Amino acid sequence: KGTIIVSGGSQGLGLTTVRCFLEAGYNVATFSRRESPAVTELSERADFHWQALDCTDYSALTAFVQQVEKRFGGLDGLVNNAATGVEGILSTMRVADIDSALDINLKGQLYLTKLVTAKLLKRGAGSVVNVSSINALRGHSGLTVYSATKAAMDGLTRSLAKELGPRGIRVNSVSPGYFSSDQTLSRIERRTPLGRLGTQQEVADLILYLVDRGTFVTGQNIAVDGGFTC
Amino acid sequence: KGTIIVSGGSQGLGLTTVRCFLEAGYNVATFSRRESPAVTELSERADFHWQALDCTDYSALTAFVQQVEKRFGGLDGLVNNAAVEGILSTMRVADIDSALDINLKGQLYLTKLVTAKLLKRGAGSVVNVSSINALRGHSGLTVYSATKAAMDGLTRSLAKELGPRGIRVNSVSPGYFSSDQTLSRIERRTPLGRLGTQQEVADLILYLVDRGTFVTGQNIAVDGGFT
Repeated sequence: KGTIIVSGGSQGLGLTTVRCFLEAGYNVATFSRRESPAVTELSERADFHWQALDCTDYSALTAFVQQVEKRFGGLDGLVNNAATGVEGILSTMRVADIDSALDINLKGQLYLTKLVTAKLLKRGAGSVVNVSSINALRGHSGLTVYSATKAAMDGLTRSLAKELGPRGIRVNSVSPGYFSSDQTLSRIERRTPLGRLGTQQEVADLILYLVDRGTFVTGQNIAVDGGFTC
Repeated sequence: KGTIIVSGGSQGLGLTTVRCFLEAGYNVATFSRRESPAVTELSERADFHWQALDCTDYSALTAFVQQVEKRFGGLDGLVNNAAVEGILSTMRVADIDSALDINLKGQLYLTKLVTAKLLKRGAGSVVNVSSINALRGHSGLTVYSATKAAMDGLTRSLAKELGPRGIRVNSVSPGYFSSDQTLSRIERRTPLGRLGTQQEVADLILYLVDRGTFVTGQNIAVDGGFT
């Protein structure tokens, strides 16, 4: 088994992904801007660890990665999940919102990836999963900048897979479609072949597979969107 | 008639693309960080404008797009061109930053400005020049591939957004082409077995701006069948 860092695990899909690595046998570390009732999990559910952190900061991520390595002695993988949304046509789009969007959604992820990748190269095995989006594959009006940042990570996946392959590390993307998280709903159900929203547990399941049993699979971008995109 | 802005077009593919648009009957406005000759073209082949400019400074792109819009009446298309080996574990945090700024935010800035001008006119054509690295995967081209593939996610998206206003948006992904070792592993790996020319890439670009009227949202490789 081993240890997995899941970025942005304090709520929503990240949290469901944390709660699924833990049941599966892995130690999990995670981080967010603010603490939620990860407080419960802090007591220990496969020994889990959580920290305040700002993902745009390199030396903070360095400390965090280091701590996670002291606490559990090892790293086996990374799930890049942390992303902030950006609705709005590019013409209404405030120039400063583009900058935050590149920093939160692309730069942090690349910083973390550089950090964890370093630890993965020591061990000589590991897997990375970048959680992306169907917007990175299809294109939706008003998600312009968000689509750029997601498709960027999907570009990183193919290239980084060629790079870390020879050192026994796999890298893949998971592109979730519409799932429930806390009445055009109808347009969605009708365009989805499976005719309903997905469940976080179904996305997390996909991720789990690609970390824990995806031995000859790398460079892939799999959509878990009830067929929405196909 | 018909004005195109082309990014970084003072040398290489940019510059080839520029001449190809002048020769085709378009007004072409371009920029770069530094001059180089081909200030020859200051006189104007088909009416030309060029200017030194830091593509990451939003004021500077604004002045450029305002001024050019005044010099030509309005804007019909944009060619996003402007453009780094190294493995992630060696890359310095600083090169991560400037690459993201130069190759990506610059491009978004310019896209935002020009797109507003294009909405005014009700028609037009954007072309993001990507790279076969945004499609396939090459080691040591991680951050470059990310920024290239970013501008393909944008294409698909902006196609959906600007489409109902008559602007079409497309990526061209060039493979290996002559640009001013004994790799022929690339000739063996290319069905046509020969590097491409800048003229060939620029030609597809011209087709997408000048006439592909029901083609949008695409990403086309000009790579000799390499991918």
